[PDB]
Amino acid sequence: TTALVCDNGSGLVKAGFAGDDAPRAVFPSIVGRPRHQGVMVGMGQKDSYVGDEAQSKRGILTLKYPIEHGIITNWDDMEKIWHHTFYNELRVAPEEHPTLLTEAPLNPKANREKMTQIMFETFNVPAMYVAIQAVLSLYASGRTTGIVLDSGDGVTHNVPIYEGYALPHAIMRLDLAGRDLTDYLMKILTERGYSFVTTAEREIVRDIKEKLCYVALDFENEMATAASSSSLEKSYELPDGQVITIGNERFRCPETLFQPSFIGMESAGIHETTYNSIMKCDIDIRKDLYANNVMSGGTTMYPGIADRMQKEITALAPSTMKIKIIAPPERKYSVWIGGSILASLSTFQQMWITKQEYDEAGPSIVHRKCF
Amino acid sequence: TTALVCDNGSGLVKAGFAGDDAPRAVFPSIVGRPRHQGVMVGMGQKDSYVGDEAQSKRGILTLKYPIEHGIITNWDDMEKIWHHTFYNELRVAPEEHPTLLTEAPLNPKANREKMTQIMFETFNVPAMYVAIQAVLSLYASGRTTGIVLDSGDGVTHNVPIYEGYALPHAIMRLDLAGRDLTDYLMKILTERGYSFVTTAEREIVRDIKEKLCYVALDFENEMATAASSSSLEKSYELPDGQVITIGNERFRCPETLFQPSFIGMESAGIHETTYNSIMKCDIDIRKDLYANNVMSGGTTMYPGIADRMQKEITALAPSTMKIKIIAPPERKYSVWIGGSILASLSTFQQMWITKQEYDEAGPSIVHRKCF
Amino acid sequence: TTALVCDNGSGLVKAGFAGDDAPRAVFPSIVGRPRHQGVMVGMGQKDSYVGDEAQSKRGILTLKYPIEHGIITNWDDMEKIWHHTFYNELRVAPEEHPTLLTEAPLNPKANREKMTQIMFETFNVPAMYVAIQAVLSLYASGRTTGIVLDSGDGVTHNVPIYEGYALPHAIMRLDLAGRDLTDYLMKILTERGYSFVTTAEREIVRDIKEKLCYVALDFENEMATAASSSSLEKSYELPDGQVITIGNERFRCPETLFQPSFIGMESAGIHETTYNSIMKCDIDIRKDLYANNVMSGGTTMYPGIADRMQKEITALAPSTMKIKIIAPPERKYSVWIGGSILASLSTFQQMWITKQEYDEAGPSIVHRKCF
Amino acid sequence: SSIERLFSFPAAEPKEITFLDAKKSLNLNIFLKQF
Amino acid sequence: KCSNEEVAAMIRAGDTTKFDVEVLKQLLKLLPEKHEIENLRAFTEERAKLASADHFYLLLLAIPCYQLRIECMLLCEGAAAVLDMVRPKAQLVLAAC
Amino acid sequence: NLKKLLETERKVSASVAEVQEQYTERLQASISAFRALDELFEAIEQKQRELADYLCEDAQQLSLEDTFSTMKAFRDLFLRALKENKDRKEQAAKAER
Amino acid sequence: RKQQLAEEEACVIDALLADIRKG
Ligand SMILES: Nc1ncnc2c1ncn2[C@@H]1O[C@H](COP(=O)(O)OP(=O)(O)O)[C@@H](O)[C@H]1O
Ligand SMILES: Nc1ncnc2c1ncn2[C@@H]1O[C@H](COP(=O)(O)OP(=O)(O)O)[C@@H](O)[C@H]1O
Ligand SMILES: Nc1ncnc2c1ncn2[C@@H]1O[C@H](COP(=O)(O)OP(=O)(O)O)[C@@H](O)[C@H]1O
Ligand SMILES: [Mg+2]
Ligand SMILES: [Mg+2]
Ligand SMILES: [Mg+2]
Repeated sequence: TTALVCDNGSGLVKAGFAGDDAPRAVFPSIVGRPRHQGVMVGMGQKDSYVGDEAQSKRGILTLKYPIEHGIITNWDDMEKIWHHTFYNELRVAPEEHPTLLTEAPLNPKANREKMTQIMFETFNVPAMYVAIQAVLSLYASGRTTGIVLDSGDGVTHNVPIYEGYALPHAIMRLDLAGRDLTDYLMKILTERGYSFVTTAEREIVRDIKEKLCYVALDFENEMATAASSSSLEKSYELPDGQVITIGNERFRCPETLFQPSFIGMESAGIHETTYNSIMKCDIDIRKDLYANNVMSGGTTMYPGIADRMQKEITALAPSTMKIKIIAPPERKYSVWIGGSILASLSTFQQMWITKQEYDEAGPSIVHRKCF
Repeated sequence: TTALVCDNGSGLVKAGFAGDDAPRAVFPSIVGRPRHQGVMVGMGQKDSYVGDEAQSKRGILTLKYPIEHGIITNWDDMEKIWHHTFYNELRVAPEEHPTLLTEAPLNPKANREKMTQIMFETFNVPAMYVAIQAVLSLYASGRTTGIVLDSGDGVTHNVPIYEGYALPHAIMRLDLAGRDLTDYLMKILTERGYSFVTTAEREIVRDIKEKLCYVALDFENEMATAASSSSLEKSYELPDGQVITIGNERFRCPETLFQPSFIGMESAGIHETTYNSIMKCDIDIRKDLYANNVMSGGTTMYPGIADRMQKEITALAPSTMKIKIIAPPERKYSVWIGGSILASLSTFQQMWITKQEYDEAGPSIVHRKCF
Repeated sequence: TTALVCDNGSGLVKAGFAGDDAPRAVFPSIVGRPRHQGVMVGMGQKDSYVGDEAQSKRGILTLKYPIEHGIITNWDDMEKIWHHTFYNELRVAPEEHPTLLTEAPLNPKANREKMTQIMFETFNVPAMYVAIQAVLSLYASGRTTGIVLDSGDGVTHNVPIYEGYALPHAIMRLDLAGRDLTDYLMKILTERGYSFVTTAEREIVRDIKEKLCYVALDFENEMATAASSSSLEKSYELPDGQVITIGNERFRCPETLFQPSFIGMESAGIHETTYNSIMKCDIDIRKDLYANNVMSGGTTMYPGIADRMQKEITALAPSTMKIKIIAPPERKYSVWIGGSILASLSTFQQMWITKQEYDEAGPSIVHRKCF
Repeated sequence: SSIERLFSFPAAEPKEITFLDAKKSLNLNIFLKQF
Repeated sequence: KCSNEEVAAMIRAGDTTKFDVEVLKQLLKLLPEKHEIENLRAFTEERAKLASADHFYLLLLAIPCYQLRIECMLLCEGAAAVLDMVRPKAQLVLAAC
Repeated sequence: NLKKLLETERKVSASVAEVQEQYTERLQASISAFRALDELFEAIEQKQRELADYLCEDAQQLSLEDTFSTMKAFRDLFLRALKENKDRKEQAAKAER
Repeated sequence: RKQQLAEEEACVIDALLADIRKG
C-alpha cells in the first residue's frame, strides 16, 4: 500500500503519492464563495470553489485562506480542502491510504488535536503521522547534518540537526514569508499609481512578485542604480490588457526577508536568525553547520538570494570557515520530496499512529508519538 | 557618610541607602528605543527610555537588557542604567557617597575592570567595593554558617560558608534563572495558542510567571492531576482584554530549575548543585551545612519550592540529618539587606577601595582587594 | 604466545602487544551518550559512543569518564571500554592472550577484586597480571634503582626502589593530576571571558592545556613578566572559528602540581612528596635516589618541568650531592614500554595469575600474588 | 615644559556602662543577633 | 576497508588520496625482511592456503622496487607539508625585516 | 628535507624508468622549491645583517625572534597607551560636560 | 559458548528514484 504525502502549507497544498519529483496536486489553498447576485438560473452554479476552479472564476468570488501562519483558523474550509484534494485532485479513497502530514514547529497543540480528530473521524485512515518540514528538507538535500531555513507562505523556521539529532532549544520560528511580501508589494505598488485592494488582486500581486522580483546583492548600490538610470525597470501585462512598469520594487519586496522592519516587526532578519540558531548549538558542530546551510520553500526562489545570504553569513561568521549554501533548483517542492523519502523508508513503518492506538488513547497520542 | 547598596541584577536593579530595611529603588534594568516612525513633532520625544518609563511605554519600544547572565555586554546602556538609578531614582550625587556593588562569582575579570573604571572616572565615587551576593544573603540570614543558593534573573550560584570562611573550590555557578524560565514559558505558551514574540510581550510572560506559577511537590503526580481534571487551571487577563487559562504550565515552567534538560543544558539541577557543593566541602562542617540551607533571590519565591527543596536534599542526604531550608518570607531583597548591614558594619570601613588607591594602582587593585 | 599491555589509566587507554616500541591503540577513555532528541530514523544511530568516535561526535554527547582518581566508579562503562580496546582497537581475542594491567598504589581492594572478576569472567583470559605503574616506569628507564614520580590523569604517586626493593611505607599517593589541572583551567579561563561548562568543552580545554601550557622555572618572576608585557601570551583556534589568546594561565595551570592549595587541597606539592618519600627510606640508599629521579606520565610532558623539579629538590636536598632528573623524551608511554619489557621477560612467566589458580582460590589471589 | 611639569620628582554617644567583661558582651551580642 | 589488491595497485599507482604520513610510516615500520622474502619465493604450493599477511607481501613484492616508491611518496607529502608551513613564515620574516 | 630529496633523486635516477617517469617531475619541483626557499633564507640572512647594522647590534649576537617579540610587546604597549589616552580624553570631556 | 562452538565448524533508494521521473 503506497503512502500519501500532503504538505498543507499556508499558500499551496502539495499532495501526492510516495516517490515522485513533483507533487501530483499543486494548487493554492483557497476556498471561494460568491459575493454577487446570481441572476442566471442553473448552468452548474456552485456554492463553493476549491483550488484552480476558484482561481479561474476569481473575479466573482471572495477567496479565503483557511491556513494563516501555519495555524488553521476555519476548519470546515480545511475539511473542504482535504475533501477536494482527496476525492477530486487525487481521486483516491482516504480509507485505504496512509497519509503523512507536514507541520511548522511551535504550532499550537489543539491544531494537532483537531487534525488528528478530523483525519481519524471524517476522512478515517489506516494511519497518519505529523512531521516537521525542515527534517524533510534535510532529507531531500541528501545529507544528515546541517541547518535548514524553511520559508513557505506563512512560516519561516530555522532547525539545526547534527548526525540526525535536532536541537529543540535552537529551533527558531519567524512569521514572515511570501504572504507578507505580497501584502508589502500591495503597499508599495500604490506609489507608482497601481491599486490592488481585493483578494482576487492578491493573485496578480503574487504573480508580479513571482515573475519580476529578485534579491539585490548590495541594497544601497542598487538604490543608487535604480535612482540614477532606468535600466532595472521591467514591464508586466495585466489580464485586462494594461501595462505596468516597476523599478526599485523588484528588490524592495524580498528585502523584508533580510530586513523585517519594513512591515513593522521587531525581530531580526533570516540571516541573523540563521546565525543565532547556529550559535545556540554546541560549539563543536558549528563548522559542520556553516558549510551545510539549506534553504527550502518557494520564498527562497528569487535569483539573487544565495549570494546575498553567503555575503551576510560571511560577514557574520569568522573568516576561517567556508560558507557553503545548498540552493538546489528543486527546492520549491523539496519539503514534499523528502516526504517521499521518509514515507518510503522501511524504518518508518513502525512509527505511524494506527486506528487502534487512537481508539484507546483519544486524540492525544499525537503529542507523545510525534515530535 | 551614608553608604549606597546597588544590586545590579540581571533583571531588576535594587538600590538604596545603608541602615534601611526596604530597598528604595526596585525597578527593572531595561533600555528602550523606539522602532517606529514618529510623526508628531516635539512634546519631549526622548530617544531612550530607562526603567518604569520603558515599562509603561513598552508597546512602541524595543527593550534591551544590558546584563546577560551577570556579564555586562553593552556598556553605554549600563552607563544609562547607572545614570538613571543615581540621578533620577535615588536623586543623589555619586561623588559624595560610597557605593557597594554586588557580583556573581566566577565572572570575567574585565567586567570588574570596566565597572571599577566607570565607577571611578565616569561616576567618580569616593569609594566602592565589589561584593559577592551569597555572602550578603548569609548576612541577611543573621547566621554565620550555611550554604547559600542565590537564584536571580541570570545566575544561580551556590556558595558554602562555615564560621565566616568561604570555600572557593566549592562555589558553583549555573547560568539558569528567571530569564531562561521566561523564555521557556514563551516556548510552552505557544502550545495552548497564545503567541508572544516581541520583547514587549516578555514583560507579559514574566508577569504571568510571577503571578500564577508555583513549584510542584511531586512532578508526575501533578502532571497526572492536571491531565485528569482541570482544577489546577487558572485564568489571567491580558492588557488587550483577552482572558487566558493555563494548566500544567503553572508547574512545567519552574521545573527547569530542578531539570535543566528542558532548555537543552547538560548541567544538573539546583538540588544536585547544592548537594555537590556540600560534598565538595570538608566533612566536619557538612552537618552544619545541612540545617542551614539559605535560599535567596526572586526565582526562589514560588510557593512550593521549600518543601520540594527539602524533599530533594532529604532524598540526597543520609537519613540521620535534619534538613532545614531557611526560606524567609522576604527573601527577594535579602542581597540588598545584607549589603545594608555590611555597609553599616564598623569593621567594613577599612576595606573600601578609595580614589587614591585607584590612582596609585590603576584599575587592578579590585582583583587584589575584593574576593 | 605474545602478551598484551593495557595501561587503563584515568584519561588515556594505552594498549598494545609485547615487544613493540610504541603503544598501538592510544585513545581517551570516555563513554558518550546522546542528550538531545533524534528526529532522523535509520542509518545506525548508536546509543553509546566509545573512544575516538565519542571525540569526533562530541557536540551532541555527554561524555562520562569511568575512572576517577584511579578508582573505577561506573563498571558497565569500564566493561564497554575494555570491550572497545580488545575487540575494536587491537582486534584480538582476549581468550588466547595474556594481559598486564596497570594500577596505582593505595587503591581500594574491592576495585582490584572487581578488575580480577570482570577480567576473568567477561573477557576470560589464560592469564592476567596487575602491576604497579612506577615499577614499569623504572623498567622503561633501564635502571634498577630510583624514585619514580608517576602522574597520569587522576593519580600522582611516588614509589622509591633500590636494587629491586620497593619500600612500601615510603609510597605516597596524591589525587592531583591532569584532570584536576583541566578543571582548574576551566575555572580560570572564565576570568578572560571564555566560558566552558559542558563535558565536550573539557576536551577543548584539555587540548589547550596539552598544546600551550608549560611549567614555569620561577613562578613569581613569570607572573611579573606576564603582568608587565604580553610576550608570554599565545593564541589558539577553537572549532567554531573563534581565536583565543591566553597569558598567565599557560603557567598558572601546571603550578597546581607544585602548589595544591590552588584547588583547596591541604597536601604539599610533588617536590615535597618526592623529598618526603626519599627521607622516609633508609639512609644509605638516599644518595642513589637523588641521582635517579625517574619521571613518567603525560602530566610531566610540559617543556619546563625537569629543570623546575631539579631546582626544587636541589633546594630541598643537602647541597653536597648531585641531583639528576631522568626525563626521557618518550615518558608519556613509558608505563606501556616497561610493561612491554616485563611482558617479554623470561622470568615473569612464572608470576602469571592463571585461570586454574583463579578457579581454585576465588577472587582472592590478587591480594597475595600481586603487590 | 610639559615633561618638566609632569615627570619631575615631587617636593616633600553616651557611655555604655557595663558590669561585664568585653568577651561575654560580644558573645551575647552575637547570640542575640540571630533571633 | 578494502582488499589487498587495491592497496598494492594504489601503491603501484602512487595515488596520494588516503595515504598520509602516519600510514606510510607504519608501512615502513613493517618492511619485509630478508628471511621473509626468501621464505616467500621458496613457496611452490597453492596460494590460497597461506594467510593474508603473505598475500600482502607477495602483492607488494610484485611491484619492482617498492621501498623507494613508498619512501619518495612519504617524502613528497612531507616536503609539501614543510613547504606549506615554512614558506609563508619565511616570507613573513622577510617582509617583517 | 632538501638533502633527503636530493638523495631520493639520486636513488630514483639509478632505478628503472617506471619509477622515473612517474616521480622525477615531483622530485624536481620539490628540489627547485626548496632551493628557492634556501635563497629566501639567504635573503633573510642579508636582511638580518642589514638589521644588525641598522639597530647597531653585533651581527653574530642579534636574535630576530627577540627583536620581533620586542616589536610585538611594543605594539601592544602602543595600543594600550592609545586606548588609555583616548579614555582619559573622553572622561575629561564628560567631566567638563 | 560450548554449544555455539559445537554448532560452528559445521532497496528504498533506487525504487523511489525510478518513480520520481514519472512526476
Ligand atoms: N519562482 C518564484 N519566485 C519568487 N517567489 C515564488 C516563486 N514561486 C513561488 N513563490 C512564492 O513562494 C511562496 C511559497 O510557496 P509554497 O512553499 O509552495 O507555499 P505553501 O506551500 O505554503 O502554499 C508562494 O506563496 C509564492 O508566492
Ligand atoms: N513573585 C515571584 N514569583 C516568581 N518569580 C519572581 C517573583 N518576583 C520576581 N520573580 C523573578 O525574580 C527575578 C528578580 O530577581 P532578583 O531578586 O532581582 O535577582 P537579581 O538581583 O540577581 O536579578 C525577576 O526576573 C522575576 O522573573
Ligand atoms: N603533550 C602534552 N603536554 C601536556 N600534557 C599532556 C600532554 N599529553 C597528555 N597530557 C596530559 O596528560 C594526560 C595523559 O597521561 P596518561 O598517563 O596517558 O593518562 P591516562 O593514562 O590516565 O589516560 C592527559 O590527561 C593529558 O591531560
Ligand atoms: Mg510551506
Ligand atoms: Mg541578585
Ligand atoms: Mg597512567
